[PDB]
Amino acid sequence: MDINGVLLLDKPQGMSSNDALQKVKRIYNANRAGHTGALDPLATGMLPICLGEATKFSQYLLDSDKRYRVIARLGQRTDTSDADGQIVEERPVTFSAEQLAAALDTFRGDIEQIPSMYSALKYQGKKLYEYARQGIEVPREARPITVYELLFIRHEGNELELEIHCSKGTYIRTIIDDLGEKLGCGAHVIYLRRLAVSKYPVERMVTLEHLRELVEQAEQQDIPAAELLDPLLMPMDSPASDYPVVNLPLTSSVYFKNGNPVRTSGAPLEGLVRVTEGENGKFIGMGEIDDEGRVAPRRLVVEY
RNA sequence: GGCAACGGUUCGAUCCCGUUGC
Repeated sequence: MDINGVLLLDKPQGMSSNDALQKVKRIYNANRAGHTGALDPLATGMLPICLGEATKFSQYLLDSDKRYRVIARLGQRTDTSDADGQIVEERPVTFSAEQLAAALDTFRGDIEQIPSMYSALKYQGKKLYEYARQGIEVPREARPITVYELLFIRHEGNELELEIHCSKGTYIRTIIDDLGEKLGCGAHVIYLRRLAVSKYPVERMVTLEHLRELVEQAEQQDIPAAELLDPLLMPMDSPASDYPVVNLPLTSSVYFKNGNPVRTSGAPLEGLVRVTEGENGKFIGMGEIDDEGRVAPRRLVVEY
């Protein structure tokens, strides 16, 4: 009876996303757990953790939009593009308000970006950061990303604060590093927090410290930690909330769960769909409309 | 399940996800 669901963790500053994920996995005594998009050690914010069967649908969040609040230090460029790196260039901040306004605008909409060597992108079976730490640079192609919104928050002294809503795989550190160059003074990230992933309620986000306080409380009150921990989870199908839901009577789901495509009344002409059973509307997995217009099973939840 | 190659994700995921091979 493993736990299935999504925990919206507020990642602690300085901790790697994997380390945060593993601590949560242990707190929930889960058999399987994965996160839906890493945050740098320096960053904090929403790190969705899929537990149990929920990991099967992590791709929908890995590919979703995200929103960040960032503060850049102007006048200094670092090798990592953030405060955890080494300063490689230092120049005077001399741009004008008009120049800043123009530079920021070049990052709005559909743009292209060459990611930092300090990233988890793969190159011949190894992460780019592995080469970076060895003092080895490798060729990287520019990747298309979309900045849905970029809000200028403030420019005070050598600090520039922005809020960015972007598509999956967008490197804020690179937008900032690139911006620093366009501004003629260089820049690096000194503050970064992911405010949200997709449409998840920011109010459901919980800190690692709060999880530990609940574990402590459960012991204090002599009750299963699950009684206090499980209510914090979003449904295991929440990662696929964007897709239409199709319900099948139990007489049809039995074949569906055996790998057979099935016909149903309410079903879209195409695309992926969440599939539920009987009246209780139990989620049994993801399906997909095939040629015959049938709902074919794609990724199902284990039965038992 | 598992193993491997390759790719993903905002950087110290062997660990989560995807493609392919066994």
